[PDB]
Amino acid sequence: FPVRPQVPLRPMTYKAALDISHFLKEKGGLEGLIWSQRRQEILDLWIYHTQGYFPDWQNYTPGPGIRYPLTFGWCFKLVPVEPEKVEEANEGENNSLLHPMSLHGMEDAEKEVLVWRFDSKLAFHHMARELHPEYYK
Amino acid sequence: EDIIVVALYDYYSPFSWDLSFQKGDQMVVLEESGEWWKARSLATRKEGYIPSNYVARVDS
Repeated sequence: FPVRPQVPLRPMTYKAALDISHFLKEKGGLEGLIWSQRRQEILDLWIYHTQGYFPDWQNYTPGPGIRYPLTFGWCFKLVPVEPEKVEEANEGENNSLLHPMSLHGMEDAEKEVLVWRFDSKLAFHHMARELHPEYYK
Repeated sequence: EDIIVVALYDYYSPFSWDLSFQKGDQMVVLEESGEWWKARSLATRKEGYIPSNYVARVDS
C-alpha cells in the first residue's frame, strides 16, 4: 500500500463480508490459493487498509477437515488438499503391496495443508455456528 | 445540496460501491451514518461511499 491516512475504523458486518468475498471471487487471486498465516495477514491488512475493517474477524473453525468462517457472510472456507480418505477396506498380510498409500512414509503431514474455496452456501447457512454454538454463547 | 466537501487526498478504491476521487474534487454529501459517508461527485454525478477523513466540509 502507498502512504495515505488510514481510512476510518468500523466493525466487520455480514454485508461487508458478503460483498468483499464476492469481489474476491469475481476478481480472482484467492479461490484455489494455498492457506498460510502470512497470506491471510496480507488479505486482512488489505481489507483493513482499503475499507477500515479491523483485522480480527477472519477466524475459521479448528481442524481437522474443512475450516468454516466464524463470520457469517464471508463466503470462503479452507478445504484440505489431500483427497478425502476411503477408510474401507483393509486386507491381510499383503495390504502394503495392494495399497501403496498405506506404506509407512506415505502418511499425511502432521499439519493439514489447506486451500481457500468459495462456497455460495455460506451466505445463507452459518456453518461455524451449527458446528460450534459454544463460540456464540 | 446544503453540504459540500473538497477532497484532501486522492481516494482510490477497487470496489464499485465506493466513490473514487482525486484530491481537490468537489462532492455533495448524501448520508453521514458514521464515518463512511455517501457522496456524489459534482463533476460526474457518480455516487458512492467515501472515507470522511479524506475530505473537508466548506461553507457554501
